[PDB]
This record gives sequence, structure tokens and C-alpha cells, in this order.
Amino acid sequence: CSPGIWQLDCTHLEGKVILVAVHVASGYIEAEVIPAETGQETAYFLLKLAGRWPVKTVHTDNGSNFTSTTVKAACWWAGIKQEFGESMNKELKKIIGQVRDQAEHLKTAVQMAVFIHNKKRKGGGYSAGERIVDIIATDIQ
Amino acid sequence: CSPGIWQLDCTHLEGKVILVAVHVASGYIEAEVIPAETGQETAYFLLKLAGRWPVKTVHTDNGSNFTSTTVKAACWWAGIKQEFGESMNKELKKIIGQVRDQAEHLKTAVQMAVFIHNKKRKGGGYSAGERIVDIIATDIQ
Ligand SMILES: Cc1nc(-c2nc3cc(Cl)ccc3[nH]2)c(C)c(-c2ccccc2)c1[C@H](OC(C)(C)C)C(=O)O
Ligand SMILES: Cc1nc(-c2nc3cc(Cl)ccc3[nH]2)c(C)c(-c2ccccc2)c1[C@H](OC(C)(C)C)C(=O)O
Repeated sequence: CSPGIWQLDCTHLEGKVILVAVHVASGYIEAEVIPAETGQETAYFLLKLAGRWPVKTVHTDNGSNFTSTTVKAACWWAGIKQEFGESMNKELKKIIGQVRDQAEHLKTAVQMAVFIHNKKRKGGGYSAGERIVDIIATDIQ
Repeated sequence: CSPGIWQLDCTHLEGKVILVAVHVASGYIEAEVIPAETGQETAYFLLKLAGRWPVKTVHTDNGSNFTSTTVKAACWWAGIKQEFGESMNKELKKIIGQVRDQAEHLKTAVQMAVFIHNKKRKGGGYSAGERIVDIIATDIQ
């Protein structure tokens, strides 16, 4: 599938909000514990994302997430469009579960789990980390 | 130069602290406005970094930055080593200066400037964004 498609959603765990972005074509993840599930947090996260990867369109499973003028301003500025028409959210949460006692804060456990997931070779042998980079460079060259 | 070398430092602007990571070989940047210049912030940032890129060693211009047990725990966990033996900090700040009135918060202006810098083609024609991805994939293949 297309190299500029991302999925963005918020799970909850321990009374906190985890924003999770998946690079659809590769399965690569960025996630962030956010204080509140708001347009401002989402806008900000999108700007961070877009400055790091070529982000053409973003899908979500909660469309209402994308209605705030704040979010609209961020996709306007970065040049992003919504997607209208895995779950890595289960798996990520499987991994957080495993590493939870290795860290005091949920946020640290999240980043441990992002790390584990992104490196883990899918022997059949690339990792998600290796695939996104290969796909985006592939698509340069 | 080696594809797993990163530089990490904190500039100040408007009474706030900006953590800036540079991928040395490419000139690609990740930056983040942090509330305080502490070991905890640095540790956390390093975990985020390492889960996204293959991070072998990290250089800094303030070695004392890396002495806290907190920071040590993060490079231990992610498998990172210090570097002992551009400035993109001028340039980044040039760009923040330019975009400042486009955003209410310093943090947004930072992310705008990271975006601008990472995409900007160095016509001679790749961007920093294109080079890191090419270098890391290059180094896979
Ligand atoms: C709060 C916190 N405190 C300490 C910690 N620092 C210490 C310093 C001393 Cl002197 C003794 C015990 C100590 N424990 C550590 C070592 C970590 C840490 C855990 C795993 C990997 C890297 C660092 C965290 C961590 O939070 C971040 C720093 C990443 C924000 C967490 O959520 O567990
Ligand atoms: C605080 C804030 N508020 C609003 C904003 N939202 C609005 C909603 C309405 Cl209804 C009217 C005016 C509005 N202005 C916007 C549109 C932005 C924004 C600026 C540039 C690109 C994307 C979003 C920010 C922004 O901060 C983040 C959201 C990115 C954390 C900033 O620092 O300027």
C-alpha cells in the first residue's frame, strides 16, 4: 500500500491517553502518552510526525478526532489530507503488559514497547523499523 | 560518517529548553521543547529516539548531560554508547525566528522549524529527511 498513509488513534491505559500512529505500509509505530485526548494534542503530534516522515494522508478510527479547527490547521500547515475509507493496538498493549514492571511510568513503558515492536524481526526477516525506512527510500530511489 | 551516530544537546529560547538531536551523517533533526533541562527528560527523549532509529552512539557538547543514573539507565536499556571525541543549532534557531509569528507556542514553532529544515532540499538535491532514510536503508541493503 501507499508509503505516505498513516493511521492515528488514542487507547487508554491506567487512566492515561496513548496516542498511537501506525505507518500502514510497514507496521512501524510512533506513540506518545498525552495528558488529555484533545485537538491541541493531536495537532501537535501531527506536526511532529509530518516533520519526520513524508506524511500524505492520515486515517483514523475515530473520525470526530479530526474535526477541530486546531487539527485542521495542523494538516493545512503540513499539507496532510484525511483518509475516509492492525489492530496494532492489541499487540502494543500486549508488549506494554510485558514490560510494565521495567519502568515506573506508563510513558516509559510505552516507549519501551514502541522500541520492542519496531525492532522485532518478522522472520519471513525485516523489522517494522527496517521496512519503513526501506519503503520510503525505495520510494525516493 | 557512521549511520548510528547522533548528537544531542539543549538550547534555550524564551526561557524554555529545546532538546535537539542531529543525525550526524545526514543533518536530520528531531527536537522537543522540554520543561526542564534534567536527566529524566534526556533519558526519556533517548528512549523515544532509539525506538525510531538505529541509534548506536550519541555525542554531546555538554558531557555532564550524560552523567545521571537516569540517562545511564536509558542508554543501558536501549543499548546506546556515549561518544567522546553543525552547529545546526544556529540554523534551527534561524528557522524558528522566521516562523515564530505563525504559532502561539514556542513548541509549535520548533516543530515547524524541524519540518522546514528536514524537507529543505540541499540542491547539489536531497533533503536531510531524504538522506537519513537513504543512509539507513543503504546500510540495510
Ligand atoms: C522515573 C525513572 N527513574 C529512574 C531512576 N533514576 C534513579 C537515580 C538514582 Cl541515584 C537511583 C534510582 C533511580 N531510578 C530510572 C532509572 C528510570 C528509567 C527506567 C527505565 C529505563 C530508563 C530510565 C525512570 C523512568 O522514567 C524516565 C526517567 C525515563 C522518565 C521510569 O519511568 O521508570
Ligand atoms: C495553540 C494553538 N491554537 C490554535 C487555534 N485553535 C483555534 C480554534 C478556534 Cl475555534 C479559533 C482559533 C484557534 N486557534 C491553532 C490553530 C494552533 C496551530 C498553529 C499552527 C499550526 C497548527 C495549529 C495552535 C498551536 O498550538 C498547538 C495546537 C499546535 C499545540 C500554536 O502554538 O499556535
